Amino acid sequence: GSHSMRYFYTAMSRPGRGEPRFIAVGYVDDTQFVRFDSDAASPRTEPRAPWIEQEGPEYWDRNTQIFKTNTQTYRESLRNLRGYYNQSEAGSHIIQRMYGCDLGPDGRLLRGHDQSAYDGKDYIALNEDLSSWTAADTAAQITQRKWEAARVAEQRRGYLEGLCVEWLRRYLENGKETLQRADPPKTHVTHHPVSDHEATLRCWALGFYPAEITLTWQRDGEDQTQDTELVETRPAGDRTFQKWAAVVVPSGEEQRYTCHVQHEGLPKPLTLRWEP
Amino acid sequence: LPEPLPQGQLTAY
Amino acid sequence: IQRTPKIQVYSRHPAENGKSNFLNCYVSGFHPSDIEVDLLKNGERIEKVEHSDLSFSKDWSFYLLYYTEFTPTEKDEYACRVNHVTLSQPKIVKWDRDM
Repeated sequence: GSHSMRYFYTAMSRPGRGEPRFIAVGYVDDTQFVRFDSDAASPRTEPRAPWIEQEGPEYWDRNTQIFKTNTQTYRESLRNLRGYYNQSEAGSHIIQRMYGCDLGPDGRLLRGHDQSAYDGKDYIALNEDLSSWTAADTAAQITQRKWEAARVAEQRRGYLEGLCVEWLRRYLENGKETLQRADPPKTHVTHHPVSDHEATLRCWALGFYPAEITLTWQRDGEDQTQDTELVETRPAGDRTFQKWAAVVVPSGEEQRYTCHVQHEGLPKPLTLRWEP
Repeated sequence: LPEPLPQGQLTAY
Repeated sequence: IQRTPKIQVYSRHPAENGKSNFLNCYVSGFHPSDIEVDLLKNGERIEKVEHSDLSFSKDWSFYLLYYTEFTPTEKDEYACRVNHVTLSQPKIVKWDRDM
C-alpha cells in the first residue's frame, strides 16, 4: 500500500503559568510511535509502539536533542508571532506544525508536507515544490522573508526527500507485521423503530485498520448522502477504528436500502442489508 | 526520525 | 476563533454484561487544546482514567481519547463529562451501547 510519516508539533503559551509547553508526536500512517513533552517530569523522547523500541540509545538521544532545541525555539517563535499580530502579553496562543513524507506503493516519494498554523488558522506552508512558501497574511510574510533569507526551504526539502523517506522505510520494515497489515471491518446492520411509521437502520464497521474507510447508504441504488447520519471515525484503543452510518426509513421499505463498505482490508467491497 | 537540527542556528518564525 | 469539542462515548469491544471491556470518550474537533474530560460511573467521577497523547487533525483541530477499564452491567450508567473554553457549563454525554 501507500504509506506516510508525520510529526505533529504543538507549542502553547500560558502567561503567568510558566514557559510555553512543547509537545511532539510522531506517526506512521494511523499508528503513533513516539512522543516528547516538555512538561514531563523528565522530558525525553519516549517510544509509543513496540517496533520502535529496538532503536539504540543514540537514536533516543538524537531525538531528545532535536525536541529540546525545538522547545526553546518555539518559545522564541511564540514571542515573535505575538508581536507580528500586535497582541497583548495576557493571552495564550498556539503554534502548530505538521510535516512529513508520503510514499507510493513502490516505496517512492510521492510528496512532502510542511505546514504551520497560529491559533488554529493556516499561517505558513511549504509548497509542493519543497522550494517556495505560501504565507497566509502580512504577519506570515515576515516569517516567509526570514525563512527565505536563511534558506530554510532547502533544509526542509533535504530532510523530506532524504532522512524522512529513509527512516519511514526502515519503520515500515521493522513493524511490517502491523504497519503493512490492513485489518478489514467487521460489519453488521441494526434496526430500531423510531415510530409506527419509521425505523433506524444503522450500518456498523468495527475493528478495522487503517482509519480510512467509506460507509454509505443507498436507497434503490441511489446514494442517500443528505439523509445519512455519519459519525466521525473513532479509535477503539487497540489500534483499530470504528464507524457507523444511520438512516431513518419508512417502515416496510427496509429492503430497499443497502449499506456499502469500502476498506483497504476488504478483498471485495461489501453490500449489506438488514437481516430480520 | 524528525527533522534534524541544521548545522547553524535553528531559524525561529 | 475557537472550536467546540465533538464527543463520542463507546466501548472498545461490543458490550457484554459482566465481561471486562474499555469505556472510551473521544473528544475531537476542538480548539484551543486545553480541555477537561471525566468519565462517570453512576454520576461519580472515575479515578483511574488514562488518555492518549495530544495530537491534531489536518484542519488543526485537536483530538484525545480518554479510557478506563470497566465491566458493564444492566444497571450501571456511564457517561463522559467535558468542559472547554467554548462551553458555558460541562456537557454530559451518556454511554449508549447502540451508538
